[PDB]
Amino acid sequence: MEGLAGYVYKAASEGKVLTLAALLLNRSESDIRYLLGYVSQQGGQRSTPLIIAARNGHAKVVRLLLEHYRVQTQQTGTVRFDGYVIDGATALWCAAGAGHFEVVKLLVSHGANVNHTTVTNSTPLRAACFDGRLDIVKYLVENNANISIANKYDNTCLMIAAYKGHTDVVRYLLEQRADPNAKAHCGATALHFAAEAGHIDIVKELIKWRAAIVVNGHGMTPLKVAAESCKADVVELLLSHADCDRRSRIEALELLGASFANDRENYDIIKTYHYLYLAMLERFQDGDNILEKEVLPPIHAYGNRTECRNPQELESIRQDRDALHMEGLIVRERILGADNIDVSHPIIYRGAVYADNMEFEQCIKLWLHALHLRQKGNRNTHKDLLRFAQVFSQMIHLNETVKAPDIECVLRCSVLEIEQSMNRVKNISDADVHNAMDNYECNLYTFLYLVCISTKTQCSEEDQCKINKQIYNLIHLDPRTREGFTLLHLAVNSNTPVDDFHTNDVCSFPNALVTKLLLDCGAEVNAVDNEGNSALHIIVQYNRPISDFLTLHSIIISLVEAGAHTDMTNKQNKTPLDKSTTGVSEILLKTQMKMSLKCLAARAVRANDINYQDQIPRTLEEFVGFH
Amino acid sequence: MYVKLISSDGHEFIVKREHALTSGTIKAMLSGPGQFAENETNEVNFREIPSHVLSKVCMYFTYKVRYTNSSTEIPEFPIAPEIALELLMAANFLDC
Amino acid sequence: DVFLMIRRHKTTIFTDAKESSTVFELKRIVEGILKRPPDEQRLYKDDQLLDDGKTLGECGFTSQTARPQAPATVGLAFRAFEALCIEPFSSPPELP
Amino acid sequence: YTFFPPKKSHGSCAPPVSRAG
Amino acid sequence: TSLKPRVVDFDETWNKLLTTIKAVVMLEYVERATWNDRFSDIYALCVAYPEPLGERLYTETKIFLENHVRHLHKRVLESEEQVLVMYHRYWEEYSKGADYMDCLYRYLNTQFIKKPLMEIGELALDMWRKL
Repeated sequence: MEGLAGYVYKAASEGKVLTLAALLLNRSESDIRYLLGYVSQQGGQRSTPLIIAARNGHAKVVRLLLEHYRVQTQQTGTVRFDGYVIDGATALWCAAGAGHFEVVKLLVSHGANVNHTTVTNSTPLRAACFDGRLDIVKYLVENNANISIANKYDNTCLMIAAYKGHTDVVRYLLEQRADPNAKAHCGATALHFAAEAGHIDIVKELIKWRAAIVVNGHGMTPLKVAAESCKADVVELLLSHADCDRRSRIEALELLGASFANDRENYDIIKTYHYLYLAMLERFQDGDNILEKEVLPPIHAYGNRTECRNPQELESIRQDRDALHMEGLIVRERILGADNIDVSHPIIYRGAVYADNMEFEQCIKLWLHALHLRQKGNRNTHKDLLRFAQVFSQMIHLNETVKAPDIECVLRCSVLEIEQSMNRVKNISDADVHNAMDNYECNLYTFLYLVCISTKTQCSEEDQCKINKQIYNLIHLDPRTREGFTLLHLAVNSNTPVDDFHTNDVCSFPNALVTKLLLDCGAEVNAVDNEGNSALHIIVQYNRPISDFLTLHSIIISLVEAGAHTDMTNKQNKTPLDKSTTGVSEILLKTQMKMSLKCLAARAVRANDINYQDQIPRTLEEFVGFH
Repeated sequence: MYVKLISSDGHEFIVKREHALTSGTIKAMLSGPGQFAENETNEVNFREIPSHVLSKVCMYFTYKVRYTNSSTEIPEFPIAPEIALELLMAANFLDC
Repeated sequence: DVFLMIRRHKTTIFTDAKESSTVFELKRIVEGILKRPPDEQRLYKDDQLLDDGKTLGECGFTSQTARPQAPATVGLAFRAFEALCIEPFSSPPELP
Repeated sequence: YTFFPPKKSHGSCAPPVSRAG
Repeated sequence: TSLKPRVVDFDETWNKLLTTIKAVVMLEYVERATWNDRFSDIYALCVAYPEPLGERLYTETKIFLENHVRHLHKRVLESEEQVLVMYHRYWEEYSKGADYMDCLYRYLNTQFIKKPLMEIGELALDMWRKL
């Protein structure tokens, strides 16, 4: 019967309404309830035929299902919108978000739930606001749609409409007597969303409706966000609000210059110099009652500059690009603070620009400052540590020395972030457990890249001791990936993913240096994964025994010398010699096998399947366990 | 040069001293007080292990002395099913 | 490289010998390790007296015959030559 | 690829911007 | 019996072990049969069901070594004039006793201490250092 359901779903999705009616013709009531109620999966999309018919705009199919077959409008399922799939969307929601006005009218006129709540609390009105269809918004609100219904994160239709470029939708919402002071979960009161994308007309409309200015959660005014996003025109409009005072004007102009100093889309150093000059002149306008800048002490990351407390020194750095970049970064740090989310991005961008200009030391200083600031705020830095590994790899591939204190600092930060990643993974059950586990594995890979790069750099005894202390700290928490891989195993395994960028040149796995360092730092060499393979079991499965034979020989010597059993068995009860799959590895391991009577006895007991429980020492019960 | 091993069931075993120094516990037993430095017997009284396991461990001692690292076509060691699960305890006690 | 397991009552001696070598020095080494006069030794190969002049490798057991895993069970007898009364090792307990 | 950080959108993804927010 | 893990009384075994190791440390002539039977008893103690007594044996022998070193410390303290010669003699006796204890306690050294804690010979030397 499910084949008929698939036929019905395909006919409804493909627009063949006549074939759909022919298939649904002369059927019983239970048959048509099952056919129209079946939720088939065309991949990851769980949807009834009515939902997909409303999604793709088949208004004839919707009309046939509603007027004649009396199908319900409250069917729910998962839909593929913007590439990703989220549950909780009705057919009315799909018709609203896909711009199908005729299907919206057909569903509403037949009694669809206009105020249906998604699992993310997304109303079809919010869907039409996101799509920007003003006519659909008018029809929905005129059919008793509640504007005040926000999402899970308290993002109303007004907030997203302000964020989006559809000024007609937000202007209609505010003309319909909406809430001007709509607080969000993050504290953005519907003015930051408009003054983040540079929509001057939407900000004008809200100021006409007197949306009022209030500090958000991050300690920023909407003017502050407008200055951060380099959008100068909304900064001007917010300065012309007639209730701003002077100090806000100086700090807003300075922040605008700082944002223009380092950004991807907006990068014009002449704008930075002119805006900072205007800020300094406005600051030193009264002559008396001079508003001297309070300056944070100089930070080694941005060189050693101490801002520009005078217009003369600001003039002196007019022609120097990097001095102006450092000045913009410093004033941005002073204004937005060290705890702001957006303060880190220009630092990383300036570091990347320095890296492209083959200036690595200042790049490392800037990125270390950015990593410290982001770790103080306790956010995801796996991409950042990957960037550190990539730039270290490019330095090594270019035969440029890497500073040992920087390696120690980034390694300690990676260890700490792996610890909080473990805490997050333990805390998060199933909300974003896939993303959390992917971050965990990525962090482990980045740490191994950093260790491999540290092996290729000569370091002082103190710095080498600190690096080894950090590696020791990471081992004594025993990180594990999805398939039980201990941190030793990933350095052992050839299947460890390597980033496609310059990290292929330097960090190639397996790497004997990494294994020697990890065993010297106290790695548990007898640790086994979920599948039961030890480090030795993985290393004998290496498929390139001769191209890097020195690497294989050194790692097998290190593994045997650490104390790994050359006789233990995985979950499938296979000797590493039996899993050698290579004559070279078999010869090497037989050369390094140190046979003992205990090993032979335990192997014979396991092969004979004698009941060993409660007849042997408990410590030897483990020995029977792996032998 | 020759060391003497006595099983719990009265049975004696005599093997080369070099052969019996491959087990750590027997090396400790020979050392310490009561070494009996007559250089001919150095008898040790295993009060627990039976005769057959002592015979098997003497065979193992000779087997490991002969094939410590040579003859890569290493012969397999014939552990009987009945003597297993008791030779494992003996090997653990001798730390072979 | 032939391997022997000389047995006499409760006493068992493990000894390595060469392929072509008479039992004269074999009797002398078992004299040296047994602290008894050498005139009493008379070894038996499966309830059969062996020729003293014949080398032990040519006496019936070879290197392939007497593996170090389980060597030959050549008995030992002393002068009253007494009849061999070698005590077999206790059988292992039967597995359940 | 290079070194260019794709975090300018991440600084703006902290606001609830999505099909639902 | 055999090497099967059997429930053994800790008090009597620890008493006989205490007597023989206070004989060994003081270099009293101990019998070879008693020596090998004491390897047997040591193996029984570290294995016996339902719970291994390795922690109990290690703690008890640490207590024994501590009070023996305390006794030697009092003995050399009361000998004010000949403190050097008495200390040398007791040092030779205790060094030999510590080596022989490392030999006797090999099962703890290879099965429980290394499987943190610290070895019996190292424990004897550390107790000698501290007291």
